[PDB]
Amino acid sequence: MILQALHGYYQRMSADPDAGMPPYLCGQCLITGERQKPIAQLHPSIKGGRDGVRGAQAVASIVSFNNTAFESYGKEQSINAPVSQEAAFSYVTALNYLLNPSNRQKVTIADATVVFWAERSSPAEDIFAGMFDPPRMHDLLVAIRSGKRATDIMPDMDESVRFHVLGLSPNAARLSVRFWEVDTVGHMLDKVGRHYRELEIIPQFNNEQEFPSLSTLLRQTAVLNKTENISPVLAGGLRAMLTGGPYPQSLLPAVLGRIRAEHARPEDKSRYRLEVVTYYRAALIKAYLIRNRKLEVPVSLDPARTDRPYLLGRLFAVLEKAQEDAVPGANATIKDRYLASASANPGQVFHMLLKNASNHTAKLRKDPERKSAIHYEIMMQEIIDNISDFPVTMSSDEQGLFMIGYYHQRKALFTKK
Amino acid sequence: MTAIANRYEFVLLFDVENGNPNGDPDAGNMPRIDPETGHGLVTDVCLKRKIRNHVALTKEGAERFNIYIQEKAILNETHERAYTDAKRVTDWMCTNFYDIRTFGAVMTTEVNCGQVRGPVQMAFARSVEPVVPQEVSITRMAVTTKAEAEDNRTMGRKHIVPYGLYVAHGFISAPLAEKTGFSDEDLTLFWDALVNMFEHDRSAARGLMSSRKLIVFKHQNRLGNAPAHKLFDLVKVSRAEGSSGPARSFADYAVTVGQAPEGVEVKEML
Amino acid sequence: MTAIANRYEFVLLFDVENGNPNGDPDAGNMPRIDPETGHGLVTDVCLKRKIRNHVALTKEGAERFNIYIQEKAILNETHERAYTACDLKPEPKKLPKKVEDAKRVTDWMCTNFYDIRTFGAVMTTEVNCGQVRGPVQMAFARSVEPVVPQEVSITRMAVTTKAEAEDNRTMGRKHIVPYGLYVAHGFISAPLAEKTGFSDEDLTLFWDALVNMFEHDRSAARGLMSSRKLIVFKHQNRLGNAPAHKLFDLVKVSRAEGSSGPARSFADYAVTVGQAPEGVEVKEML
Amino acid sequence: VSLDPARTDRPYLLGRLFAVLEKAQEDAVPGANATIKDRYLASASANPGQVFHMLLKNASNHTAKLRKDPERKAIHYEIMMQEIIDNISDFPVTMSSDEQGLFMIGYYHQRKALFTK
Amino acid sequence: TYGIRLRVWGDYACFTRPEMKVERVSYDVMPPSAARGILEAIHWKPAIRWIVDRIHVLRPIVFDNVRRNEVSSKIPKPNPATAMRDRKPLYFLVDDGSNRQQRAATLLRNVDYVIEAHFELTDKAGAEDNAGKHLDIFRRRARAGQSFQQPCLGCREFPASFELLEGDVPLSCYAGEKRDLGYMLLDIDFERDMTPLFFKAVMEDGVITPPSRTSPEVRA
Repeated sequence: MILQALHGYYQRMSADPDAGMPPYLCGQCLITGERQKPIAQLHPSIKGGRDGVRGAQAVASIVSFNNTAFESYGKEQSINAPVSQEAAFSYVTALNYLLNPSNRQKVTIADATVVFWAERSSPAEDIFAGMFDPPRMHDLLVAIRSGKRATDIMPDMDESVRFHVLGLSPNAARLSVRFWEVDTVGHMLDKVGRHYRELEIIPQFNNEQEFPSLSTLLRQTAVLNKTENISPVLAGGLRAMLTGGPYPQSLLPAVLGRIRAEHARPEDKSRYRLEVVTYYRAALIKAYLIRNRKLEVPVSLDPARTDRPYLLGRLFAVLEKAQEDAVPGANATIKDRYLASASANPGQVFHMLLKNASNHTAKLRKDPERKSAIHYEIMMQEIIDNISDFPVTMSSDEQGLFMIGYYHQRKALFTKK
Repeated sequence: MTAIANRYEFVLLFDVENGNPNGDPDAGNMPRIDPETGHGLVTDVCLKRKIRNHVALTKEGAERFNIYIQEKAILNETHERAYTDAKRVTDWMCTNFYDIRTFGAVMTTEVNCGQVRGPVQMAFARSVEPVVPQEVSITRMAVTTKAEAEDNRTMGRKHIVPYGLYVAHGFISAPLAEKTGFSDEDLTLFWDALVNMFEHDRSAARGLMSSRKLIVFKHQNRLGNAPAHKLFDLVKVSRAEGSSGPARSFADYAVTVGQAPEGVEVKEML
Repeated sequence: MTAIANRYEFVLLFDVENGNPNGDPDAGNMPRIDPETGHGLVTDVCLKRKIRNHVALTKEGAERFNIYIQEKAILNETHERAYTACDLKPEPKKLPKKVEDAKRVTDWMCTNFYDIRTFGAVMTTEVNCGQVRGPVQMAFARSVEPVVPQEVSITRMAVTTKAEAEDNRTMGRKHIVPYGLYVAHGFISAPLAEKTGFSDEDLTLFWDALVNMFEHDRSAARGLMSSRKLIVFKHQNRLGNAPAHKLFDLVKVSRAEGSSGPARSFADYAVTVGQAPEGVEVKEML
Repeated sequence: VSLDPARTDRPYLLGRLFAVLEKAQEDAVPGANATIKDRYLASASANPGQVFHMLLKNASNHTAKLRKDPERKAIHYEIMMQEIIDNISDFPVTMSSDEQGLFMIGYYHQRKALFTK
Repeated sequence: TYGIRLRVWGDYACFTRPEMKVERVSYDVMPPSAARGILEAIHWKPAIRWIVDRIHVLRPIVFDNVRRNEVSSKIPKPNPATAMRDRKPLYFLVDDGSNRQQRAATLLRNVDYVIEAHFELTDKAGAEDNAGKHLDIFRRRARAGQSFQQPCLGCREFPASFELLEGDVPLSCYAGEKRDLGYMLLDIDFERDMTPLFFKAVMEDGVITPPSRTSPEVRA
């Protein structure tokens, strides 16, 4: 549909006296299907930049045939896409109207700018801006995550109204449709609820929101936690949000690689040494494991799990806690160096980690804290009791479970003692 | 000159070791990963580019083997041509440009609309099992601008696939060959290119790539004798018996070919 | 200077004892490893840097043997030299429209920068000088057996700034591989040498650099590194007579039968070189 | 119980032996500033062949001390050591990384068993 | 009785929408033009004309994104005689500045269709030409897995595995659903200077019933 839906949106908004604008060879128009209409040689341009598609040229466009390779059947310019001039103007005007940030129906996700609307006037149009990028909204989101109908928070919403989402990406003055969804407001609110239910994890710090933003989640996979370096394909695939389908298979390796390449950065002047397995990365891993792998993952530490990857993650967390207690103010921790290899090749490195932890607890048993020294040994003894061997290798899913276990055990030890 | 007389299908197994077989221009040049399965992906056009380069290097402007679609590997030493109204020019292009004769081309001509199809066809090549690319951080001594000079070092990154075995399928249509003169010597050159495709494509980013195995299904009849997808099934690629954990060499895989139908001959160029 | 006429492959074996052959910027400064298997890694750029350093040391900036990527060079300034030498004026981000002038600037870059002539270069900066692939290529070196990088903690009896830390001494730590044997593959392309002018003199200097690469790379972090075996496969004609992987398989590295426990010396390994195909000869004596 | 007394993997058995010696020492000298694990874990795993004999002399002294008073278990630990060593034909000169991981697993398994009521 | 049932499936497919041709966006389902192309790839002769009756969609509609380095322009038509009056090369440099064009593609994944079609004799048919003979020839080729060329799902890089269907069509994932896909392409009216013609596609129960592209009321 897409272009026809923008045409319908122009028809809808153009009827109203406000919040819109009324301005106005032969062939068959592919937008309306009308026969014998004046086809357009060149469509009106679409705004780029701040009031348009971020990253695109000021006069970007959707339909363009500026090179011969793009022309078929001897047709010239936009004759390759026969659309009546009025329909072309209407759809371009609708897209420009939505692209205007003054209208509250626009959001930017990494590379692409997303514009959404409904087939009829509905409060969902101004509501969904918060769903894709959370800042009464919190009550709606918590209700949706639990699966309740949105009408329970506001009966005014007719959930049967169909909702459109369009994702555009920039190029050298020509745009690409990265994704496109159409569904009833009720259905796609259910899928967003499913998504947030999957992402649910105990927060690491009280300043972290309970409904992480999509941009914040994606930024945590980028190379240096910046909007650029976000993989456009990964952002586009993570469509999985509001379609309910499996997350892209590259998501888990991306998060694992980001954990592998990260380390504590006091240079940010954050007095707490920044975590490598942050709240958002753990949330992403949990969501991937629940959806794609159909595993059971708790929101908080589960000491009755007894899964070997989960147990190994917990053991790593307790070893790191012992290191932190034994060496206060240490610049680096095993978190920065051995986290990747321990998860990917436990049988090769855990002996060294355990010997280092023995050294750490030996220091504690002499210094004050003479028995958190015994407590950490008890934790290690209890966790290892459920393990028969250190596996030589673990799959990506097992590494994700390792990360989740490490995150859960680490949080349980912040203020246990 | 006479075109080939049999339909062909071939399966090419190639691997990459600590390199980027094909970067993704939509993922910051990371190696392509299939979203649906997690398997590495290599587009057909990459392999076609490699074949074009190999043939250009090997024949270097011989009579019948000029390559039209060049990529700045050209050499202006010497050219010769056969010296043969749209049909005339089309046949002339086919008769002395190997890539046009093999893969086809599209000219800016009206009567036929430009369509020259060509017999050879290749599909996307995908890894046998999921790949986990590793990111490598590297530094450089020198800065490029005076502005950033004003402590003087820059840090970049490099994406590599630790190891991956890729399967590429292809089809050769004899009836199309009859319309462009793709002959048996061209077919032998094509097999040579496939088996030696990666030998001249060395670079800093690609690591070590090589062709491990090439199965060719030769059909008795001009058009086929069995469905192609059932022939591709005969090539079973599974992991060796004594190997566990992620694969790091071709020796970790076992590849076997089943018995083809009565109307098809199986040839193993590698 | 005539370019080389034959295709070459080669295999280099080098050691490290209580040293860090190549640190990892991400894992603190630990030696690079393959986290799935524990095998050590050394980037190609690391070895290329050592070859560059050896060339700079042995030629001392002699003519036709300058290094483009130097410690404190500013690349755009070097690009200006090519334009000045060829008498063109650089367009703001583009090569000269006259393709002959672009070729002239690129050749001037190649003709007197040894590392551009050998490993290629990307020079499409503001002062654009073009691109070069370079006949010589190297792959990541990979240890024959997994390496166990142990972490060493050290102290300094002095403080840098005004601080009341010393109560315990100032802390620091090294990372070392107790021992590891690394295998590096490489290729030399005659067709590309014909484009860059990589000559037989350059090839002999390159073999010399590989043989003596580590003898002048000593430092407090490197430990003891040495080149152990360099096997060179020379093809009979401009294009190869055999696949590269087939040749690399002739060099087999295994542990000597009398050795046990972790490897701690080159004597713990036995290296065997097989018979080359009919079109290739092995210059293993290097 | 998670300990496997029928496994008989030499690193596992050596880990169990280390755990029982540690228990014997901690029983014979309560309140000691450091367990034998802290003192000899590095040398024990690095060079098992040359240090386990020393550990066994020390454990013999500890068991002899235990045997003198009704707090005597000493028979229990002596039987455990005699049983575990029964399955060892020779001490390793060195242990691989995974072998040392199995050593630690066995030590932690045996230690918990001796903590049982 | 009459007509054909041909099942086609593949991992990838791209039936590019004409209005998003540069940055390719695929149709949700194969248009009848693609079905014609696939059928003709198995058997076609000038004496006979293919007509597509229905398309059955058997798998969920799943999209994906692939980006590739492509070329800007078609190669020019040469002058043979002028070409060797001098010893010179002829080429198109892909990576020479604007010659390189990067194009993204929003393309389908894991597709599966059943094509229902039948023949129709053209004015070029001889007296010996009859629809039944070509029908049986096509059936033989499809059963044996033979074809003039390997069919592709839109673009040649996406091969189409095919198989003649000799019974009832399998169940569709959209069996109980009515879905409107909007106006899409029927075919190109090659007789009328290649004028494209469009129809509004409804997908009740996963089966699309386009009008006959030879009908006078769909043609200009």
